[PDB]
Amino acid sequence: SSSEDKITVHFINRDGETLTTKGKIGDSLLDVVVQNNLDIDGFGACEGTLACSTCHLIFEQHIFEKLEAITDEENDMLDLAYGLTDRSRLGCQICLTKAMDNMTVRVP
Ligand code: FES
Repeated sequence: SSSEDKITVHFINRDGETLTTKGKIGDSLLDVVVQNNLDIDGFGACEGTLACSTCHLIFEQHIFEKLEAITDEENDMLDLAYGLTDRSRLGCQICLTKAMDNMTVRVP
């Protein structure tokens, strides 16, 4: 008698594993991971304020193209990203969307 929302998010460890964490259209990257005890030692640190450059993640196909755009500043911080794929960018921002229902990501 109020409301309820929660999506599913998957994170492929840099080792090749796969973590499962449910977000919630409106949440905020990092928080979810941090909420999962961040099982990806290396993820963002600065909270996503652009002062760590230890973030950057890979988005699932058809997902990255859905994700919102980014500025030039963040674009720079998205450079540090390793093996910048065709769907890799700096995360720890924006909020989950219905287009993220079971969104899979990878940790390069
Ligand atoms: S969390 Fe430090 S820039 Fe993304």
